[PDB]
Amino acid sequence: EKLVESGGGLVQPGGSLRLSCVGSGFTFSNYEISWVRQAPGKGLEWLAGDYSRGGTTFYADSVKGRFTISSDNSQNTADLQMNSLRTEDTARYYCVRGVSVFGVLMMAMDLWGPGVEVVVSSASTK
Amino acid sequence: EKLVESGGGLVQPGGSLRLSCVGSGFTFSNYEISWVRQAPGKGLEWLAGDYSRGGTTFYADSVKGRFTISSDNSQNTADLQMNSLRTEDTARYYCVRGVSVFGVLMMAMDLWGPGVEVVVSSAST
Amino acid sequence: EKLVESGGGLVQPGGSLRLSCVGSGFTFSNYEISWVRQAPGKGLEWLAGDYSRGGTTFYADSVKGRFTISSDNSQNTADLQMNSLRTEDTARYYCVRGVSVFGVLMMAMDLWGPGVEVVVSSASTK
Amino acid sequence: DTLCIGYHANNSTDTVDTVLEKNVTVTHSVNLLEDKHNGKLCKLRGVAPLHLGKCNIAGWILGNPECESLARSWSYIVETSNSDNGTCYPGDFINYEELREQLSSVS
Amino acid sequence: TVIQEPAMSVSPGGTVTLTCAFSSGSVTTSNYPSWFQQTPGQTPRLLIYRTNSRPSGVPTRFSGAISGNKADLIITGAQANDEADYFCNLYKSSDNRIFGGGT
Amino acid sequence: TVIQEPAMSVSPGGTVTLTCAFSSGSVTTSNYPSWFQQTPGQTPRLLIYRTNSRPSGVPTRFSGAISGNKADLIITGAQANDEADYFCNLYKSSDNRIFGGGT
Amino acid sequence: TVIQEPAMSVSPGGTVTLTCAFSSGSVTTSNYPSWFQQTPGQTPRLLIYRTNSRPSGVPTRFSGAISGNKADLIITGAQANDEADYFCNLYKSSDNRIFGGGT
Amino acid sequence: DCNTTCQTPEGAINTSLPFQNVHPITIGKCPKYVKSTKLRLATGLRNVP
Amino acid sequence: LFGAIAGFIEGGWTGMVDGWYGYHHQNEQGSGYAADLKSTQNAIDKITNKVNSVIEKMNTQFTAVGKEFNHLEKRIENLNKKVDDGFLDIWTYNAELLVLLENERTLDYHDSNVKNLYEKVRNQLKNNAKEIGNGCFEFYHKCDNTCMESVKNGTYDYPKYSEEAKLNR
Amino acid sequence: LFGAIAGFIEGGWTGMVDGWYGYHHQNEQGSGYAADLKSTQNAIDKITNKVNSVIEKMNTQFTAVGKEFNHLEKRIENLNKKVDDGFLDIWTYNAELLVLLENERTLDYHDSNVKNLYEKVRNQLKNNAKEIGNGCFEFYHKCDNTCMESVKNGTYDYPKYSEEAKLNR
Amino acid sequence: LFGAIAGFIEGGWTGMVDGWYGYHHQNEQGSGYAADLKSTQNAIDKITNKVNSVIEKMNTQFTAVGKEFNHLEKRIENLNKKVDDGFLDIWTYNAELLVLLENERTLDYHDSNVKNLYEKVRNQLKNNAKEIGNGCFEFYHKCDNTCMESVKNGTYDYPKYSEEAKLNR
Repeated sequence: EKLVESGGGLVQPGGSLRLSCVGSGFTFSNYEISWVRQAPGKGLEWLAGDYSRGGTTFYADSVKGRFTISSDNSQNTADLQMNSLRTEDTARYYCVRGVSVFGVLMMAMDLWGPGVEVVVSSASTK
Repeated sequence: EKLVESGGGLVQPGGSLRLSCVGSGFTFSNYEISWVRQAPGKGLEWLAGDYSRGGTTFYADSVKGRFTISSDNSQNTADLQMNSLRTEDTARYYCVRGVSVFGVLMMAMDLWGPGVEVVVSSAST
Repeated sequence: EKLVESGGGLVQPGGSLRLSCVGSGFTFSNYEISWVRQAPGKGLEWLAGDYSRGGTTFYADSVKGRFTISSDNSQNTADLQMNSLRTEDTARYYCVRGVSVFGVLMMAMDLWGPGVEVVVSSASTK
Repeated sequence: DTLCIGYHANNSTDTVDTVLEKNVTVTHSVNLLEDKHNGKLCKLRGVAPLHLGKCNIAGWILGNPECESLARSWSYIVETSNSDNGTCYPGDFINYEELREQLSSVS
Repeated sequence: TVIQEPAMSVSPGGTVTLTCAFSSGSVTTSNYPSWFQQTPGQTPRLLIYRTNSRPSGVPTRFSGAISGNKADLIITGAQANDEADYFCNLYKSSDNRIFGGGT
Repeated sequence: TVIQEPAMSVSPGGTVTLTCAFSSGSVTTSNYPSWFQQTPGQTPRLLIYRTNSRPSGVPTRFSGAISGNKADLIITGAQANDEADYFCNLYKSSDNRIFGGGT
Repeated sequence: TVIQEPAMSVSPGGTVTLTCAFSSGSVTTSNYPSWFQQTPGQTPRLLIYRTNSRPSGVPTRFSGAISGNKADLIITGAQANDEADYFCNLYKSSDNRIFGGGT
Repeated sequence: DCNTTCQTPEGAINTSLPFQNVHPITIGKCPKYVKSTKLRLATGLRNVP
Repeated sequence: LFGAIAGFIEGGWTGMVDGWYGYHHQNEQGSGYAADLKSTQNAIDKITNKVNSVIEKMNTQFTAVGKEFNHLEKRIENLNKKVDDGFLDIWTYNAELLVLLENERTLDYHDSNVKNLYEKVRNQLKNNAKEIGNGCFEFYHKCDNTCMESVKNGTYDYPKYSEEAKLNR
Repeated sequence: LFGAIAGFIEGGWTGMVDGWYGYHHQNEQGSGYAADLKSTQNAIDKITNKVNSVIEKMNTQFTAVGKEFNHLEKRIENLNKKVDDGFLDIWTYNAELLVLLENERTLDYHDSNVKNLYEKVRNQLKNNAKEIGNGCFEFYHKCDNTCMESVKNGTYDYPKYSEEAKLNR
Repeated sequence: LFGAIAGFIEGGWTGMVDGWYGYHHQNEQGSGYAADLKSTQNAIDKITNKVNSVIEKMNTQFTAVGKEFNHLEKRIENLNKKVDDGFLDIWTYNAELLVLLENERTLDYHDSNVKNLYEKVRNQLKNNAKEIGNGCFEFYHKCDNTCMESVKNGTYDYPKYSEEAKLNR
């Protein structure tokens, strides 16, 4: 049972970046997939959540209107698309799964992924 | 699917008469059988109604105490008996069929019969 | 068919005594077993009752704390144990059966036993 | 100051059938029916099947010379739709189906 | 306690009513009057339960009712084998089931 | 009683509305308006029942509605087969089902 | 926002309580407090959810409660593996799930 | 190379579900064959957004 | 059918994901959705038991459905076909009807839970609040967060705000 | 069982034939019966679906029940008899039990509908009318046929007659 | 599920052995329990009918399960065995599910009876008594044994104590 993230890198401010999380060992149908970011030095910040079977999508007030989360249960993937990225969006991103029995969330973020680093610095690569 | 009426003719005022209506192509059980008359020149007038499976019978105020309607689902027939016929009862009588689902009348008189002419004139034949 | 009582005799005041009632022809499971005493000359007096399948035991105010009634449905037996017997407890005792349908008593004592005589006289046996 | 009592709803499209009305949208529903198979003839109780490719049981148990390509135990036998190699010499195999029933699984 | 008539008698073939009352309260159907018969020297026999119900062996002539805040046992056509002591049992509580004095 | 327009006329290809009213009350869905058509010398046929329901043989051009405390039958694109007497039946009670005068 | 103690220390074999609070409200079981553990440079681990429930791999010594309008995580008999950042997640709304500062 | 509890000519069925509609001819501990196409058990409440 | 879901409460809440039934409160400090932990947990347990009872009560044995008969045994083959089809018919009818009935039972269970929650709140508040109709109560007094979590727990304190409610009525 | 049919409403109306559930109004301009269109139509549709589910969920295949065996195949004949009698018992028990429970469901459904209609009218009227008895409301104002039809439609206006009702109460 | 047993009446009475559903009265003249005769008798009859329907609807014919086949008839033996275990699974699943559902029906029946009794007493007393919580009414007037027996019989007289209740309210 693991969640593996991909799609990190360097993006200029105002750009767009897409992160993908693929899960093995279980089915995405009976879980809610959320994205949690950790800035250097600061703490965790919950960003978005998707219950694909219930067709429900929830966003934090900080990333509302910019980020968009989608899920595909057949391919067992979850994608987060980030637009109008700001300098304060640089962080390590985690694809976490939360338990949902009978369509009801129990706030149990049991499994986390290693995470992917996203740097939104405007400096050029050296 | 048809309703055929019989039993019309000429009777003297104060007399009695009986019309019968036989239905072919359906069952009388799941329908309500009513009798509607049309006077010469005037309009239609509902007289009586019978729901045999529910054992319910309804009469208009104009024919209450004079007309009696009976039904037989086994033979698929419905009869109307007239007593103390007045001169204003000369008309063409129709045996109409109304839709009833689950014992509830839907007020849908969809099938009509040709009708039988009844004359209660006192004149000689 | 029948209820047979046993265990009567003569005891001294302040003594103890056990009466047993064995029922034949029916099952004790779906009945209540009560004990009714008739003093010489006086009338009947209900003493105790047991519904074993419901596990309910009822005692009269006169014999509360002195009489204890137990039942065994497997062996179809009903026992009444008397402690601190007084001189006014000399009587003929009956093991009576009361009808109960679906756990509800219907106040119908339909079958009575022959009865057993109990004497609590302090006089010695001659 | 207001306190409302209510219930949960979601954007789900799974419908269930009810004795009084069909196609009822519910928040969640489980499946009691299985429609999928892996598409392989896998082992039963940890024991592999006896696969007779171009032979049937008659040819395999009699020793057809085109059966030498083909276990000490098995849980069931698998024959192909093209397994036409059996009794090469014409004749009748007495109680053939009884033999096939006995040979279905051997310890 | 329960009050009952201490003695009453009727001529053969006649009718009689036996009354059972409370000392201070009222007799209701919820009190479940029951009527037992005891020939002297014999075990009691249940005649009426729940004020109107007789077992499968009691003769029809025995009947019961509630009248005038009391429980009544009616014998119609008294025979010679109806000479016995009659008891009334009234249910007041789970621990309180009171038998009558007798008749 | 039920009031209906005694006579109305329409031009071919046009639309017409026939009204049916109570003498002193208001017409509602609970009155179950029904509309019948009768070519003279023939048995009446059911065009509309329950104010909006058409039998399986009635042309689509016949429709019904309730407007202004009245029951309305709408004919769109009247052909030459629509020259007939039109009747409205209103349900007031089990023993009272009133037919219109006719149009 | 969520207020947490910025740094606390314990002696090995002892007990410690970590406190999570709201800036302006009260912490209730309806807020479903959760406690996560993160060794630096590693993915966070779910220790406790719903204030009293532990996943199938968390040691028994970890416990949770709600005391004095605050959420408490109790570590009894800490080893050297307990040197990590402890985070509290409080559920305020569907779109509002607040993580703590850390300890 | 597998481990399965129910085998059909087309393939193996691996589930705890009591009914299946893949094949009547089955070998092993198998779900009962029904001619149904959709047997869904309602678990949550009626969705009325 | 107890007339709650689609009855006097004509809508569901999509922002409430922590439970199945519960409350929406609006006071001076704020507004929010909260689930009824007890009712939701009990319902979840009951439905879990229901699903497990439907699934696990089916016992099966090692079976080898399918036999081979030669041309001279067309009667035994027909008998085997009869055995198979009868079983298929029985199981189809039983499965469909069981699902149809059980779905009804589940939906009315949820309706009953909503109605019971509404009844509990109503009997707690008595006349300290008033029923506006859509499942809500308007308080005649001022119920702060503490008072609200008291209502959502069964520990309402009617003789604490009785006087204020009487004054404001 | 809810308590309406035979409960607090002790009798039915033979004169109401246009529906299953309904109202009887009496005012200064007339009295009469009128069925509730929405509830009656919904109930008719649901009962139709119930009957169709009971009838059409039973599939059938071409079968030739009945086999021929000589005197030397008595065992196979007894096996055929066993199959036939087992199927007969299964189907008999299933049919009787299904009908017995389904009738309970139907009667309880109608009782629930009556109770819910009464509750709707009660919650609409509030204290503008009193509950006198067997499902009857006595108005404190003067409802004309427009007001009564509003009560039967779902669009009753409590603020409009509230003042008159308060005066008469 | 209605909400009586385990709901607003959170305890049973061991002292009420005369029936299933009843009353406990306390006045200046006495206190005690008393079963409701009508509801208890109806419930007893209905449960008796339910048990008899579950039991007596099973029809059985004289059967001789158990057949003998030699080693050359293994296929017919396996067919007989298949018939046997198929019947076994059908009957096991049907019996288990039937009992599981019938227990639900019975418990819901008892809960509905308790709720209906409470509703009947409530609608009889009206505002002559107040609901003091756990399934109990405090009278605003003086109920003697006759008044209580009238409440339990169904013939309570609201106009008779209305004036006293108004004075004490």
